[PDB]
Amino acid sequence: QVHLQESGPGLVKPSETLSLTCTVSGDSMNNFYWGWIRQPAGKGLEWIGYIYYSGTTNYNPSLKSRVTISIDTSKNQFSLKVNSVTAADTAVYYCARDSGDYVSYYYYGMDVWGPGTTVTVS
Amino acid sequence: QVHLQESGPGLVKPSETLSLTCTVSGDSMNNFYWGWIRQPAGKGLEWIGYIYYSGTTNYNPSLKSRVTISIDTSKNQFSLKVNSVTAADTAVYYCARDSGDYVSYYYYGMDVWGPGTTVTVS
Amino acid sequence: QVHLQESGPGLVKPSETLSLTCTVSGDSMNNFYWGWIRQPAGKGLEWIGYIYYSGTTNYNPSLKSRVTISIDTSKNQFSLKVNSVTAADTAVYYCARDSGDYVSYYYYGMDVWGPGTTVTVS
Amino acid sequence: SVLTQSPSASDTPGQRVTISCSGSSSNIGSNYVYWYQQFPGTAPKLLIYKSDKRPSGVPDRFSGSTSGTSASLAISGLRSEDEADYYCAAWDNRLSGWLFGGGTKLTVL
Amino acid sequence: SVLTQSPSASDTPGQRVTISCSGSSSNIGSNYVYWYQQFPGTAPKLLIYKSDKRPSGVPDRFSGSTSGTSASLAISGLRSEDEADYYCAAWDNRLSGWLFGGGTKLTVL
Amino acid sequence: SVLTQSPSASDTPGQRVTISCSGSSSNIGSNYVYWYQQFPGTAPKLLIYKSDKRPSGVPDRFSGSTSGTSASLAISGLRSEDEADYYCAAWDNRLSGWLFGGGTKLTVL
Amino acid sequence: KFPIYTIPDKLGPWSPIDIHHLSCPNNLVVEDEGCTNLSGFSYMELKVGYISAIKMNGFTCTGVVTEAETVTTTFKRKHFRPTPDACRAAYNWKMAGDPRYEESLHNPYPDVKTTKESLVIISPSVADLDPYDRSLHSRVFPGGNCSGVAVSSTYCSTNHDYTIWMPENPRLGMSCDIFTNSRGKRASKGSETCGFVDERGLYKSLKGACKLKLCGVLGLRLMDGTWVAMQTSNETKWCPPGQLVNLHDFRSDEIEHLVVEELVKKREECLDALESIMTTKSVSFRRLSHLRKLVPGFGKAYTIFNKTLMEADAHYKSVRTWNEIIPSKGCLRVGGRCHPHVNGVFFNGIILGPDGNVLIPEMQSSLLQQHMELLVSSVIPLMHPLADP
Amino acid sequence: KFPIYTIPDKLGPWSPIDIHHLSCPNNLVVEDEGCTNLSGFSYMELKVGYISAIKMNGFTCTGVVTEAETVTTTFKRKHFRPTPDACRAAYNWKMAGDPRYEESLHNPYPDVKTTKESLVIISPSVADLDPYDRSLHSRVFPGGNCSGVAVSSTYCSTNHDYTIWMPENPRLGMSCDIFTNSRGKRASKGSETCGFVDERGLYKSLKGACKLKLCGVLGLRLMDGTWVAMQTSNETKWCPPGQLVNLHDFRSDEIEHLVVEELVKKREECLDALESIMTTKSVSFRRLSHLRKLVPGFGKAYTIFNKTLMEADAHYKSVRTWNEIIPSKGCLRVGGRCHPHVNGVFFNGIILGPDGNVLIPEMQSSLLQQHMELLVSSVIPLMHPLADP
Amino acid sequence: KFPIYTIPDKLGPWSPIDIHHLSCPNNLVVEDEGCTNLSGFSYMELKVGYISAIKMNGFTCTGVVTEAETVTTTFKRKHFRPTPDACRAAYNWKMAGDPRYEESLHNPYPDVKTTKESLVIISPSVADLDPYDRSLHSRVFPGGNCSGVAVSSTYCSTNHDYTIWMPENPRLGMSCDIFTNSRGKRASKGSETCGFVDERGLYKSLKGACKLKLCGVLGLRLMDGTWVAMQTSNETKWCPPGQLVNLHDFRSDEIEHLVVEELVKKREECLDALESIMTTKSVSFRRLSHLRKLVPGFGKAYTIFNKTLMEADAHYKSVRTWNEIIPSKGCLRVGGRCHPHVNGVFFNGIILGPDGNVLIPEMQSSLLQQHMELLVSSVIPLMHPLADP
Ligand SMILES: *[C@@H]1O[C@H](CO)[C@@H](O)[C@H](O)[C@H]1NC(C)=O
Ligand SMILES: *[C@@H]1O[C@H](CO)[C@@H](O)[C@H](O)[C@H]1NC(C)=O
Ligand SMILES: *[C@@H]1O[C@H](CO)[C@@H](O)[C@H](O)[C@H]1NC(C)=O
Ligand SMILES: *[C@@H]1O[C@H](CO)[C@@H](O)[C@H](O)[C@H]1NC(C)=O
Ligand SMILES: *[C@@H]1O[C@H](CO)[C@@H](O)[C@H](O)[C@H]1NC(C)=O
Ligand SMILES: *[C@@H]1O[C@H](CO)[C@@H](O)[C@H](O)[C@H]1NC(C)=O
Ligand SMILES: *[C@@H]1O[C@H](CO)[C@@H](O)[C@H](O)[C@H]1NC(C)=O
Ligand SMILES: *[C@@H]1O[C@H](CO)[C@@H](O)[C@H](O)[C@H]1NC(C)=O
Ligand SMILES: *[C@@H]1O[C@H](CO)[C@@H](O)[C@H](O)[C@H]1NC(C)=O
Repeated sequence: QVHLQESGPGLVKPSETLSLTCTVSGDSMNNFYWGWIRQPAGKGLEWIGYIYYSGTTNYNPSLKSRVTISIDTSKNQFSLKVNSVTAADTAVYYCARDSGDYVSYYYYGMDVWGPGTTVTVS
Repeated sequence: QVHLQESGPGLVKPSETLSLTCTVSGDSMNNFYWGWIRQPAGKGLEWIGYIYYSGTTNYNPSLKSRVTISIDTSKNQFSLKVNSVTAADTAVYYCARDSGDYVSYYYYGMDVWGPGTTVTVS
Repeated sequence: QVHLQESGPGLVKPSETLSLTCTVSGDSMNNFYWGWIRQPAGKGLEWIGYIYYSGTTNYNPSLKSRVTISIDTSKNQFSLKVNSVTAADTAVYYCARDSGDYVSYYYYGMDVWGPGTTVTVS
Repeated sequence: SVLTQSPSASDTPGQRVTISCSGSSSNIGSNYVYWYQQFPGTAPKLLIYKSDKRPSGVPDRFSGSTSGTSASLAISGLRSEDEADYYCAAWDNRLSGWLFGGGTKLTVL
Repeated sequence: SVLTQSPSASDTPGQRVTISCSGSSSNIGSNYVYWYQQFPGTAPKLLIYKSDKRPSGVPDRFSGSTSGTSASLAISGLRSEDEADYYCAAWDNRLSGWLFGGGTKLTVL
Repeated sequence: SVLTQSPSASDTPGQRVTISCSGSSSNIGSNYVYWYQQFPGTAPKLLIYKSDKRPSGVPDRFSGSTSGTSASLAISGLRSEDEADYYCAAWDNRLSGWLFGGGTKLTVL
Repeated sequence: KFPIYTIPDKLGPWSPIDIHHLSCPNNLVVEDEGCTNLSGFSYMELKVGYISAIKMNGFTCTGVVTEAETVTTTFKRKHFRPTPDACRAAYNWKMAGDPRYEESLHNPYPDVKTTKESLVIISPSVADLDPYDRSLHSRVFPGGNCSGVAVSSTYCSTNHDYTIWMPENPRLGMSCDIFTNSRGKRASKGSETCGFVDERGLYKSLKGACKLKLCGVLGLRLMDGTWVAMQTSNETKWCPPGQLVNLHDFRSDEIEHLVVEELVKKREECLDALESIMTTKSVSFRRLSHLRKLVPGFGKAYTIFNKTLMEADAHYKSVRTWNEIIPSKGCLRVGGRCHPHVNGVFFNGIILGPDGNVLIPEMQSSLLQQHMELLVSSVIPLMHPLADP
Repeated sequence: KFPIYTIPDKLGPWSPIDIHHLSCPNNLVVEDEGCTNLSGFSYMELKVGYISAIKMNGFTCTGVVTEAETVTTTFKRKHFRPTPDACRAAYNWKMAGDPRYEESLHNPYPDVKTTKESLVIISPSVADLDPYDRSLHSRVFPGGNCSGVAVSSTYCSTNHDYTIWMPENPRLGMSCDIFTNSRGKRASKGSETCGFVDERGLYKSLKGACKLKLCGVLGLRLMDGTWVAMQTSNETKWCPPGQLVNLHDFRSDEIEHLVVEELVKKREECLDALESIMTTKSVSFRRLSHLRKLVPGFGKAYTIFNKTLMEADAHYKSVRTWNEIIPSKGCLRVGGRCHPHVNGVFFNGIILGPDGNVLIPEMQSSLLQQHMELLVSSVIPLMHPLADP
Repeated sequence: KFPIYTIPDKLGPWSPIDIHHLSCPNNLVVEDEGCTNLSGFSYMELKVGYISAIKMNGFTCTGVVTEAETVTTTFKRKHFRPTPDACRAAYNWKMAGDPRYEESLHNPYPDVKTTKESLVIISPSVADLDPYDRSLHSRVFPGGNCSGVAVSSTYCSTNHDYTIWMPENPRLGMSCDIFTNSRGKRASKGSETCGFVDERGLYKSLKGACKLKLCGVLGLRLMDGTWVAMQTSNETKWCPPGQLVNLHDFRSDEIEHLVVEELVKKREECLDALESIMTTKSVSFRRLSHLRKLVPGFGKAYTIFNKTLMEADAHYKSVRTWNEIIPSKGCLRVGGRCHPHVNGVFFNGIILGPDGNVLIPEMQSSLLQQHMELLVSSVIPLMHPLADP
């Protein structure tokens, strides 16, 4: 039932920031981890990081210095900001609900993925 | 040296019983498990169960309610009775001496198998 | 840098002995095991045994009775003597420095092998 | 620590194909492995929701098995619609982050 | 718990063939595995009387090896007389009964 | 205890080849495995100086992996110069001596 | 496969116990297949600290004779079984805390012979109440089955022939304000409801439940011991009379393959630590850590305050990263609040290190860290000085 | 790979021991390859309870001086080494059980000084007899090698200088009715007989045997310690003089790969439990279960009656299903008969539970069951109060 | 993967400790990649027995009052905190060993009341010296941080309020003859020197070092604690002031995957044995063997002479065959010399068996051998009788 939709800028100049945000509809945000997955065009997937409904954060060590994730339960929306934008940043970004292996036995793995949104760097 | 020969009815009407019995010749029945193996025509083998020279019994859980095994050391003969006969019962039945893995180090596995006898249901 | 050169008789009559010796040049003999490897023509390799700079010895069980190994640190030379020579003995012999797996973490395995020398039996 | 997977796979129709992922003790030996299927130009979907279990709506010909340090996803029957990129994911205790292996691209022959 | 084995095998003459049985921890990881050979219309016979040992009268080209949770029976040389159905059996502690896997039928090519 | 290895291997150019050594618990499960390469008429040289590590001067296409009781040496790319005899060696605690397996001869096809 | 750590979400009031009340936790969780339909619903469950067993406070009376001789001097002491009325009066006077009770006991002054009769009451003792038969269970009662104390005899027998037990209240009165209301989602397979998801977000399996009634509201006693008020199948039977007894469960063990490596092994390691505790009659912070539940189900936490073993009921939640439990130096988050420390001692063996930093035995070990503070062993006094010899 | 459980087939008479006589069992069985010919034959073997070591009963004499002063009052006690003749007389009078012996010892009445000489004899002590040299071995004897007691000196030295040892009989007389006859099949490889199958159905390997002679009939001492009377190769040597000493076996360890996982590991786990017993000087039913032999070979069973450690010789048989050992509630079949229970205590840590049901520690653990009765630990008194300090 | 055994190459002087000074060894060795260039060089390192911690000998003064009454008779004893000058005088008189000091302490003779003041000094106690701040650390000092003893106050506080500590020397004087010169090869990656090979032939990683200065010569404190005098990068920082404190290392644990099976497991097994030692306050030769370092790095050996726990510094070398350590019966080669045995007791739990043969606990276990001598447990007295209660 629950589905996510990504929103945000499509092209960004170098040395700026990304304001991508996705919404959650049909279910509450509690008891679930929420993260962001990105994929360079034609290459494998990468895990940016996740956030919890409580607000604890975790980031990929390779991008720990450049990325921050914020959440707002009042409107069912979480976003991701990258401090520095380079040509390498161009990729397709996905939003996903992360259900931990042991948190809830009913749900396992990253269940729902939103429609991929492309971000380009000029 | 030891060899077994199966004996019993070849065809049986539905809702009756099977009286299959096999004899042991050339060796004593002590210190060995004795069991029965059946095989549907063209399919894999199935383990009905076994009995010990002492008289303890064990049965396949799928057939625990329908099968009984009796032994008579005085004449070197053990038999198998099935309470209910259906069309599924038709198969080829084998008698086998079961030497447990750890009971006697000299003998391992089901050593000797008798000639298969077919049983049909009308 | 270090390299080894084998020396010794090429042909030997049966029931005699082998006096093969190899020299070490460019490095000290301390803290290393030194052994001998032989290979029948067209077959696999075999481990005769090794010796330590201290003088402890070890031999292949299949040849424990026939082979002795001696070392002389003063001239950087170690040798191998076989008590009995048969037609089976003919093989190509190799000298090798044996660096144990746990003795020194810098060196692993049999690092340096000398040029193979053939020994024949008439 | 990383997950290693074959670059590509190819097979004749009507033939079993096996894809294998190899990992360390903290990746596969301690946590479950999830395999994803991605068609080109589409978001990936969770082919198996546990190492062995299958989520509803998945054809039964897909089945995965897990060795102590390695995983395997075998498709019993090959169909024209089975051509996709398959990616295996697992959690790493020491890293404390998800790990994605190099996706294998299966092409029918 | 059950024993899983390939449905069928095929190979050219003079070639090594390997048949594999996969089981749980209580089947293969705790008890020995015995492989049987059955010609059509005949009672099966015990090809190997232990996981590795061979009973007398068995050609030496038959040899089995056991992994921690899996078994394997490899025939080094393929002969016209090697075409038979092979069934692997093992004991199950939890079940307390013998378990027979799906027999693999080997056909020479 | 002994080390078992394939008698021979053959493969078309530009194809991955895998050579496997199988040993007991005291051979591979307790000590590192070293693979050697020997050209005909020449002394063997140490292809890998540890189970996974490569000594300097070795092309990167050579890579070995070690299972708990078995080893494997896989060459990603096959070249005319890769035709050689490969021998795997390991230490045995119980024997207290080095053990050499039956060398596999790789021939390009 | 198990999570790296688990932390209680809510902690009930602490209660004192001894080494003999310890028990290895249950690490099994039941999963059902086919339940794909979810629908919000409201349910009622017991509050924390009452789920395990309603406890009735009491006291034990043991009489002793303080005779002596009288210039000669010699003391004489022999025990006897008292009467309930004098026992209750003694308790009332000890509850008053007046010095008169203290002297009537502590100083014999038996001054030819002279004797002074005395009745000694032990610190309050607690006994589990069984709702189905209104019976009190405890180690002090002989055979562990005292029945109808309120119905027939105000006093119950004890292992010591000269000792009897008395509830603090004249009659077994239990407050019924033990219910809390929470939201959840109902998992339904076909038409039947296989399970429900609770407020904490953990799936609860309804398989193998039995019908019980507490405070006049009908409910179901789940497999793990949690009781929830919801609709029940008529086919489902009533709970067996026996309760609070040695483990006698059957279906789960046979139906769920107790994975040898996953469950049997962990159970053996836990039993090893428990056996060591019983043999040495002492505990250490490292050894206490081995009794923690490895799964999210309801369990019991342990700790030691004033050299006294303590326990409480709790609901466990899984943890993915050590950052969440310890966000900054000196804080262990519990329910979103920094838990307070009594003498720098937390639950389940967690302690505050000399550097003013939180130390977790299973976190330090994973970092190859070692500390002498955790290893230190301290003896624990037995709870029942007289009743149990 | 090992069987799930093993149970003794025949149990010998129980004998008392202490913690220091315990030893980890041998889990190795020797298998031979090539023996494909079997032929019925008859053989003779020792009865159960005599296979381990023929035991000679005895008693120890330790003298003490009961002097005192005499109005003053003060007691004095010093020990001395007595004479064998008075020791034997004292034993005869204690065997009579007359009160005169009791008083001559218990009450000194030494009433200026006055003294009363006393000779105290300890409860009977037992010592293994070595057939080859007719020597008595025991912990009490210094160095564990007392020789020619009957041949030269009726008394043997003890660790305590004031203590001496005396056999109950005047001379070392051993009954020779220790042989039983059984049927079997003889396994022959080529012409040589590699092994024989016994009455119990277990294959016995004849490799590594030595020639011994008991009661004048020549036989072979097998690898496992069992002695059988049968034909022997002249090439086979005589057994080495040393017997009943610290493990000094060689061929089996080198020839048979002591599988690390199968044998070394089990040995380490057993040694851990044994070490814990020695350190804590106490035993528990769970810990006793770790000393059971895991294979069908001959071994020793242990149990605790009247807080005293007990042991006996037995032949072990493998078990495939827990049904065979416990057919119905309250029966543990041994040799086809429901074994009797002394105070609800069986052998090898098996006990009767409070519910009147047989509990096996290795069966309950496999079901994730737990019980406090098995864990409970009880101290065991040392066998030698005076001889060994 | 670990070597079968390790043996010390050089042993420092033995020093006495108690159970509380024990610590699990470090089994991690750092390996670097890319260093392919070697060049002979000379370096300086500390001698064995000084690498761990320079130790300053001392003594503690605790005063007690020996008053009594005086025909009546009654003894009275109360403690007090003395003055440093009388403490030093008492020490000088006890160093003289004259009987006058012995009587002034042992016999009170306080004979209306009469009193006799007494000052008791405890057997010498040792305290680690920190070179960076010239501070003395020890368990006796409260909080483990006594600073500027020589600089300001000759005496330092102790946990007991009536106890004070005194160094044997009037001032903290340390001999600087603690350096030995050895040859080695220098491993260089590119231009930087990643590591050096030592005289023993073991590669030492220079990563993660800090600059320290002992005796006025600048050096580097390596990761494993060894100090070597060599060229240092200016970029490298100075060592953190804190030294000799609870393990606070960081980079190695994160950078090197502490293999779960290889390091974490061995650490848990070691901690189990260490915890058992602390709980039972007794040691056994088998349990001492579990504290041995499994790798060639520098460590500490343990042994028990005259029922006193002993320790020393050593450098460990790997062993490939048990033949090298024990060439013939009765010899354990150490540094190429048969090590001498004190009362048949070697280091690290190695003992001489009753048969006059060297027994190694990890060698006998690998042969399925067992012996009762190794299991035997013996209590160890606490080092600080008064200071620590
Ligand atoms: C034991 O307790 C049960 C449950 O309270 C009760 O029904 C039974 O009568 C008791 N047994 C007695 C009192 O003997
Ligand atoms: C229980 O019985 C009532 C009786 O009318 C019926 O309406 C209800 O459907 C039954 N429910 C179940 C689960 O049997
Ligand atoms: C623990 O001891 C302190 C000191 O007497 C006391 O104030 C505190 O209330 C005690 N806590 C408990 C839970 O008994
Ligand atoms: C030790 O016992 C053996 C066997 O009884 C005997 O031959 C030997 O003489 C004894 N040693 C002595 C008496 O010193
Ligand atoms: C033993 O010696 C006798 C002497 O005649 C001979 O007959 C017999 O065959 C021999 N047996 C063996 C096994 O050496
Ligand atoms: C055990 O104790 C009881 C009670 O004194 C006694 O009757 C019985 O004979 C004892 N059994 C043994 C074997 O000592
Ligand atoms: C603790 O020791 C350090 C190092 O010797 C010192 O710098 C510090 O001042 C000490 N702390 C005190 C004296 O409070
Ligand atoms: C340290 O500083 C001196 C200053 O002249 C310089 O010569 C030297 O190269 C420097 N070395 C390093 C390692 O920084
Ligand atoms: C051990 O005790 C003996 C006997 O008193 C003594 O001679 C020896 O010096 C002691 N050794 C040590 C290291 O104290």
